[PDB]
Amino acid sequence: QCQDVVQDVPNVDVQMLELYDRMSFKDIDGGVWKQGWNIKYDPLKYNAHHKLKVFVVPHSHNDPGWIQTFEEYYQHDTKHILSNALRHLHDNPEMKFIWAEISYFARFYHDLGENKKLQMKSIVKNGQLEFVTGGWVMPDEANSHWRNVLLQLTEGQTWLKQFMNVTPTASWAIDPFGHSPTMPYILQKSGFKNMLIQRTHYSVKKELAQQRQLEFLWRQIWDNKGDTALFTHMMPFYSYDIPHTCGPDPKVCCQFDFKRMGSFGLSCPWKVPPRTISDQNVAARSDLLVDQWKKKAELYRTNVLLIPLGDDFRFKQNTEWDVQRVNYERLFEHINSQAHFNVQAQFGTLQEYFDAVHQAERAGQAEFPTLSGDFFTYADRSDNYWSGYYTSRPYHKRMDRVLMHYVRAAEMLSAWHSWDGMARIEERLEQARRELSLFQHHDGITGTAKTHVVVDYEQRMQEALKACQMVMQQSVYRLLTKPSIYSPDFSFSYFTLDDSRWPGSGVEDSRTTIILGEDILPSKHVVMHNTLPHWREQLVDFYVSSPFVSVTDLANNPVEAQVSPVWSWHHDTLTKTIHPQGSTTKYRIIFKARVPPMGLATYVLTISDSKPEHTSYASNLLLRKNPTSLPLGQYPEDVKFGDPREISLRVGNGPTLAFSEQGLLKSIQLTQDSPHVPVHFKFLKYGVRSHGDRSGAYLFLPNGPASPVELGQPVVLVTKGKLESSVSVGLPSVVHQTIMRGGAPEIRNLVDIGSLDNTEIVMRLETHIDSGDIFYTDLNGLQFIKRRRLDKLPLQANYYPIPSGMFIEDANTRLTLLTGQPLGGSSLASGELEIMQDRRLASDDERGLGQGVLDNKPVLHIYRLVLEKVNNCVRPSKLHPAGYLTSAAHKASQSLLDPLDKFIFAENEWIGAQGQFGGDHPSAREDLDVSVMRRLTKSSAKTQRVGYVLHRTNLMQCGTPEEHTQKLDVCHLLPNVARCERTTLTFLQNLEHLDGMVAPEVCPMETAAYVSSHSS
Ligand SMILES: CC(C)(C)c1ccc(C(=O)C[C@H]2CC[C@@H](O)[C@@H]3[C@H](O)[C@H](O)CN23)cc1
Ligand SMILES: *[C@@H]1O[C@H](CO)[C@@H](O)[C@H](O)[C@H]1NC(C)=O
Ligand SMILES: [Zn+2]
Repeated sequence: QCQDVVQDVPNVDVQMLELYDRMSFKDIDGGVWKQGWNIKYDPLKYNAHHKLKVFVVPHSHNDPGWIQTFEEYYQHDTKHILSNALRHLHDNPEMKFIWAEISYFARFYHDLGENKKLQMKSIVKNGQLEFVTGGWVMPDEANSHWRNVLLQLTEGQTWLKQFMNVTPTASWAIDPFGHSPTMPYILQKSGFKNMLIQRTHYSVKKELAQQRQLEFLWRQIWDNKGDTALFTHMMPFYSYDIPHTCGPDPKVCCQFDFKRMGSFGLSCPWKVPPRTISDQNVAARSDLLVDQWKKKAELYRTNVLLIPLGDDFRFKQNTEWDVQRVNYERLFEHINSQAHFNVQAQFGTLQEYFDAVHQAERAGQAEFPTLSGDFFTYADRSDNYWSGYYTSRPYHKRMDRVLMHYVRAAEMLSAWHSWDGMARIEERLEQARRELSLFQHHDGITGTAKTHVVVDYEQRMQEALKACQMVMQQSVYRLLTKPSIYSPDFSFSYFTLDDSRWPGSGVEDSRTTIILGEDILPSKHVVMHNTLPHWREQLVDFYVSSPFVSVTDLANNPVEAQVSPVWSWHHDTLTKTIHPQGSTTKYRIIFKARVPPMGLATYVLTISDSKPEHTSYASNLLLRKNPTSLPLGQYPEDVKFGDPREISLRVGNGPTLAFSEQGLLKSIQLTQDSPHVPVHFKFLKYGVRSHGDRSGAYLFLPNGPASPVELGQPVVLVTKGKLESSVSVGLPSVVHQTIMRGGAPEIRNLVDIGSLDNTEIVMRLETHIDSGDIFYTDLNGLQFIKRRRLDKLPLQANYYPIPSGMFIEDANTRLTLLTGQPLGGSSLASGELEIMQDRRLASDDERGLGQGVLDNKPVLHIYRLVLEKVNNCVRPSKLHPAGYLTSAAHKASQSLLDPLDKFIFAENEWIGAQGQFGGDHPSAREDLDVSVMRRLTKSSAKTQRVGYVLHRTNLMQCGTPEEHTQKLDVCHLLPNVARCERTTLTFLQNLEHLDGMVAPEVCPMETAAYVSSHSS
């Protein structure tokens, strides 16, 4: 049945880790093709019976924000490009154009008058204007979570199906900074047949070009059979611009960019301008151009050649459409009429190219190689590796993951019911999906936009978060109120969300205190939501106005709780120390919530005059020389003081952690009898070069290995409780916290790089683990890929995206660091892991941004740190390119990305309150997730439809007996099911009508989508 993703090493023609191991990466001057060689061809290769078919594909690369905001670019550029495309294509039936970014197209189309909408539909229907990919954006592939890549793809394609009646099956990704196999994974499961990529390391382009392996069947690294394969075309040259798309010599190709003759303010840096094509020069101009084409064709296996014709925000003015079209028409008429060239050239679309390639393949003229792996870390030239943007603007990288989860929770919570249009549910969800989707752009989440554009993305995401909160809290109120009592005001806040980790303590004072008192309000209901499809327990905390608070479930059963102080860290500009202050009127109450699969659970917080039976109080110990008092109001335990010293902590039966006198982890002891394993946290700094190329938003160009941050004698705070303990230390630029709840610790860093120009702050772990040169990092939160550190490459080349986790291991021991935000990282020596926290760069790095990164703001980064024995685990063989998490590490990642949601009832009394929702939902096996639950129909539809995306990961077998769990059939989650269909991941095409209306569970590493239809 299911493929084995662990024990069968796929046999592929090109495996990128193996290729990397072999390649020398020499950066030699190749001639006019600076990073290649002087291409030679046999003029006799093409003849009357075997012609070269050339497709010139006009395009315009439109960024949804970069140097201008989305709306600024729309007003200044994109609306004119689309208006003039409509006119020019209408009037010139053989002209063609491709379009990628549906965020822009949807904005444009909705503003068109009906006559023009109809004209637009006609040029799409007739194949002149073709959508490529059809996502809301052209996303980053490094930092983006797969769930959000799918979200934005679905947003654009759903719009295209509704308004344009088309669904692209070819993808175009010319600008993201390196490429991920997560893209073909999602695309192939969304109906695609072909994809195109561009930004891959120049040494990779050279190597693959030499072997004619630039077109390949790209399969996943674990896929033995090849069912995940997607045909992929990699472009061969340095850029997608016209100089780098006609052939290997940009001095020649630039002369065929007819916008560069002067009047448009553009020119050719190779110092030979374009000249207007005429009868007196067409033969000569054609001989130069066809020669470039035939050289390019040498790099590929068929007689069908792709020639993109475009650049950033091109095809804006009428005069530009004319100058490109008329000159190319003259070239085509000459070339096609002169038999000696043996060429047939025309304007075409991307799909037309791929269709012709596969026709050639089926005619037996070519066979294509198979490939697995990724295309990180990209370098466009010399030692300029683009690993900086794995970290740039980390506040917004963290915000991405928070909004990811809020969109999921809002769509899921509201899916259970049909809503009246007056509730504005669909409206708020569309807004939230679109703002999160926009941020997936390769200048959004990447942190590579101008300051004011970053602010625009942030404002949009803030509005999206508020939209999600509104939908979530309306849904909770409906799900947990007696039906005959429920009386909604769709504008009212029945609950407010409480989020302990966003924006975070020390970032924003955003959380509401639950105010209780004998003379105001004795008690408060709170509700937790669990978006995961299994029963889950998690500690939750709330701020309360008294320490004398106890917790009950709605059956009035006492729940054990812990109260701790509210501690805030302050950079004391008088004493020049960083030290914690405690509140004398707010306290934290902490208790274990237990919540059904995809469900809700209600608890009550009640005040009393004195210490409640079932609530304990943490001790607090402040370690510093020169302490001063720390009063805590009614908090019943006095703060203790001491000189800095090593300390050890253990919560529950979990690990025992030892810390240095500077408050940093030094060892983990898994069990009572077991060893104290060395695991040391350290903070270091990278700088910037004083000569040569400077680091900026894209590039990481360190001035050598990192240097330790000088710590001084930092203040350390130890809080010890029955349920939760922690060690926090105020370091320069980082308040570092290790939190213990009885399992793997949680690490939080409040990172404020302040005014430290030209500094990158890294967090490193040093261990004994004999990892050598191997480490593992994830791709888009979907899969873990084996990395090999290569000393033949510079330090920055060995940095990779850490979108959600990384690990090192030897025969016996593994250390895994899971993240709540994408950041850059590496393992630069055996036994180490490191991950960048923030970077502040004074200089521009010459990729068009025109500024450094000087807009840093405090960010709360979150992690889980999992030390495990793996000697008993069934792991892939030494040649397998993948790795897999254990159950504990996977659950730890879920605790970061999809925590319980917390709701505080706003009013004094909740009439008709219920204790639970979802107690009857199946508790699915731990490796299965309902990644998406989305109602697809509005309330007017007689047949309601609900869509589910189901993802099964693969966890290592390590000898923990499996306990029986329940089968999850998503098609029966809502009553009155009438049909169940397997669909593409975007929900746009029905693939299978399912027997018995039962949606089968998926195989390890597979993702499927199902839609259930309901008659009532
Ligand atoms: C002229 C010079 C300053 C030397 C320059 C060099 C390279 C680039 C890009 O690669 C820009 C690429 C690559 C980086 C990316 O941020 C941008 C935008 O998305 C836009 O679509 C083009 N993208 C730009 C300028
Ligand atoms: C939409 O596309 C399909 C496939 O070509 C076609 O059968 C259908 O009639 C089109 N719908 C409209 C309204 O043109
Ligand atoms: Zn771009």
